[PDB]
Amino acid sequence: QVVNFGPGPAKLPHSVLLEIQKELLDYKGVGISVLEMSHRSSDFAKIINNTENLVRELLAVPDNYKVIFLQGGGCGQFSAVPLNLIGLKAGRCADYVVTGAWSAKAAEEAKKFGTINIVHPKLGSYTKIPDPSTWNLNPDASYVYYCANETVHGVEFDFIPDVKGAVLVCDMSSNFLSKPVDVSKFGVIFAGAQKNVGSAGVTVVIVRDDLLGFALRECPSVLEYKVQAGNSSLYNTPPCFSIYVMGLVLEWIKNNGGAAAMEKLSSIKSQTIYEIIDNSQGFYVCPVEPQNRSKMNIPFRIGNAKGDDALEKRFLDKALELNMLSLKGHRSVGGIRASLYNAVTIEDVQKLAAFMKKFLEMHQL
Amino acid sequence: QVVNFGPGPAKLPHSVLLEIQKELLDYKGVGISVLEMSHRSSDFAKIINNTENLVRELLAVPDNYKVIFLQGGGCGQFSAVPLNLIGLKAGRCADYVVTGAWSAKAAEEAKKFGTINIVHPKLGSYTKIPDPSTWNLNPDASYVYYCANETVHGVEFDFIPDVKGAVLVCDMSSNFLSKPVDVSKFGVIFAGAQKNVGSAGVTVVIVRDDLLGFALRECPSVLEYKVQAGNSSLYNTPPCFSIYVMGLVLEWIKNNGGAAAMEKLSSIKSQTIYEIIDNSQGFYVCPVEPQNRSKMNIPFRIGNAKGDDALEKRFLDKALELNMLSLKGHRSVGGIRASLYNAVTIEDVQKLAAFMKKFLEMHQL
Repeated sequence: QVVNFGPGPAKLPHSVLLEIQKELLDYKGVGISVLEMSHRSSDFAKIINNTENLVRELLAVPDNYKVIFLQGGGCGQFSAVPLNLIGLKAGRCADYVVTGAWSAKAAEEAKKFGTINIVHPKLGSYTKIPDPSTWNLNPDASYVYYCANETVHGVEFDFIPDVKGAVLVCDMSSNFLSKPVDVSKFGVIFAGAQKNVGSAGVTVVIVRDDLLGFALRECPSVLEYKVQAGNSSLYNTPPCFSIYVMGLVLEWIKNNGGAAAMEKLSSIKSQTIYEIIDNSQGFYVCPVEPQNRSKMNIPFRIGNAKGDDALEKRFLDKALELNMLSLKGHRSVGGIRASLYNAVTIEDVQKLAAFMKKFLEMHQL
Repeated sequence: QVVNFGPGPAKLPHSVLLEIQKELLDYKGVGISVLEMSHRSSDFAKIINNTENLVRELLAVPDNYKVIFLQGGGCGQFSAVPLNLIGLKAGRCADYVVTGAWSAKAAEEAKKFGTINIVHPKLGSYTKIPDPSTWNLNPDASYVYYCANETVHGVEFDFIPDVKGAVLVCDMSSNFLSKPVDVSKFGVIFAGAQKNVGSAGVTVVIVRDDLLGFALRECPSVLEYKVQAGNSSLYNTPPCFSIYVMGLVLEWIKNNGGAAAMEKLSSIKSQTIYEIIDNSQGFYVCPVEPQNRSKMNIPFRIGNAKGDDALEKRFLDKALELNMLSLKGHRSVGGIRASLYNAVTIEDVQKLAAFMKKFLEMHQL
């Protein structure tokens, strides 16, 4: 019955958790657990190769791109991206687009490795994507960074920005494989697996193969793109079980229609919630401009623009009573947040939709 | 019927794999998998705190020591230790003890962050520990680094070396919680979970609380001891499932007598194999001096000291027919290597003992 609206780590498909359970003591007959499996064995080589192929297949990754699986999460890439790329041009400058909490954290972290310049004026509220025409781009910048989907504020790019030919780095942790992606436009894409593509413990990084070999001296070898691509992500012991779980979710996505189907399913899901908000007559307020609304994370308030705390606690308390978990908004924003990642089914959103309507039908004045 | 002598990732207790399997879909009745569990939930807080408590209990870690769980494996700490500690003193020097392959790698990685002086002359063969009284120690070095147990060459410290008051850092990946440890004599202890206390994906680090706040600017935030100790290993998403698995293994060690019992069980196991080698009349050759022989990894050759390729293939071939996995020595050394970590039972070792005895009785000249 439990409906898991978790923001990350999130819900995994039930069929995947069933297979992990039944294979847990004897993976496909070899007689051991994946938790016991050597990363140098023929069996795990087949696991990590199939996981990489699915990333290339589902996203249509061109052959001039490496696909490596690192540790440290997305916040690790907040340091791995500058350590690997900020020396690409001698100036060691990088231009950053800050559309929410995770772009801000990444921009601040990069200040530890070079001079970071935010290309747009500071926004009073994380409610819109600054028009790319307003971007003040440095022609000598080593790269340009932006976050595809801001998990805390629900601001998402439905376009790949024009960065005047500079190398493009994109944080796609919260919408990875929720839609097709023109990988050819990017220099580095990274995404933590714990939102749309697996369990916590592994990060997928897609790097253009000529962007290796610019890493700083202080870059840890386990986080250097050049080192890990040359060892097929096996420079040291990889998160074997996380990569095994990730490949199963990737297989689940492929059986369900790939990135194209995920885009359609995430449209039906997000539209179901935005439809309640847009016709709520101010009872639900979503502050994001409609043309930048995320299809993965829908944060909103109850009552008014700043939110009525008394009504929102009653919403969450009744929501928890119905076994709908992790609907509380992020600590820094409060309010409500619904995360509708790939594993969240339509029936799961249909339960949330029915509850929001009955709650609105009981408290609108 | 599989006997798993893996070097890391290694064997987990059958009891632990059963509980992980039973609760994989509905952990302790909360309705979700740990793979789906949020790191901000009350449920995960119980897990990671109990995991931290068990490390403190089983090792008797003093209160002035932080216990943190990081990503990146042991090779991750090969960079995190210099980044966090090489700047204790302004010289940015560090003394390293190279007793095998893993201390050799850590010494080379540290050269990326400072001037590294290896305290002793090159050994020519990794068969002994250089005498600590002959160690050329730098009084202005920031710390002294050594690997307690060399997994590839089978050289293990049965003592804590006197570094004349320097901050002592130790790589205990391959013998962590195989014996009691006087933590007070160390500044930093770290260990990858996959060898003796769990599954790959998480690394435990024990740091004295006065050694924080010396990290270099280039240290990634997810690898900075101060940042991660201040957030109780929750600066970003931790390897939740790997920390969950480790807590069950630690609970298993506690139920089986703690570190004190692990030490004596490790003696029974290693003595069973080392005596077979010592009475083999040269049919089995272990080149490590007996006073430095590892109790965790026993590498040896068959036929003669340099190795009989024909006999070693049949040994590994017949061992595979009998479902004894991962007995092949490391790629860099060849020969045979038997890993006898905590979950490897005396019953497991007796199968290796009987087979080694029968192979000697059938090919000794």
